[PDB]
Amino acid sequence: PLPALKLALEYIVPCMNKHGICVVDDFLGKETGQQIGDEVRALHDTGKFTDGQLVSQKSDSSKDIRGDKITWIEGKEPGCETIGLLMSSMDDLIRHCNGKLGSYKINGRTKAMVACYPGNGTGYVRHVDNPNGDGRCVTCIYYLNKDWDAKVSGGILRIFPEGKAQFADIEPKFDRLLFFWSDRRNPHEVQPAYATRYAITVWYFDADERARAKVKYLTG
Amino acid sequence: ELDLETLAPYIPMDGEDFQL
Ligand SMILES: O=C(O)CCC(=O)C(=O)O
Ligand SMILES: [Fe+3]
Repeated sequence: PLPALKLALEYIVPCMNKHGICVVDDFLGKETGQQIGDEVRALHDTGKFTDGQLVSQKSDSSKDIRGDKITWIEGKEPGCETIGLLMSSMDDLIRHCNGKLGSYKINGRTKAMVACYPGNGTGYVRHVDNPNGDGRCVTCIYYLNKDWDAKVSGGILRIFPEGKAQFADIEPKFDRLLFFWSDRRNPHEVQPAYATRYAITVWYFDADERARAKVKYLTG
Repeated sequence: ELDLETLAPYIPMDGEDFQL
């Protein structure tokens, strides 16, 4: 990947503060991207994926909301070394953004969500990643679909940034890295996918909001 | 209005979280 300092300070930071969405294409290069693809396909082939879940579960099936199957990756697992390198490269960019992404203080993140929409028209209805203050402030997604033709296979991530005259269509392009504010400024949907679609997400936490959310959880 | 947490992608609230 490119030098983290310049990419963070001269592109990611201004793009995020002005637009709340930032696309970095050709993030890791073809070789590393293909190694990540092989690791993800191996997770898929060995039965690691389970139905994607929601923050709050009511009467409805999760599959009426999101049709993907996922697994959580810490980064040090055998067979996930290149996913780990991806996560460390994401983290390096974020660390070089310290104190420049809005008013957030980013001290931590989730594990990586490796997610697959297995074609068949699966998608994710319009939603907000963090609508009620669970600590998530930045969503970071890496796409790894070599040969994706969105005009036939669908799977576009459509974001509706608040206050803007146009929505943002993000094709799940090979080696594309995406950042966006996780809060209600960026409702978004994964449009139906007609081929197997892979992406890896980490969510970065704002320290004070995440502390408040942990307190709420630990007190009931 | 709808409780948007019913559409939001789950994350663990327990355990640590990874520290940067
Ligand atoms: O894969 C994507 O483009 C977005 C997935 C998403 O919105 C989610 O899992 O919350
Ligand atoms: Fe989302």
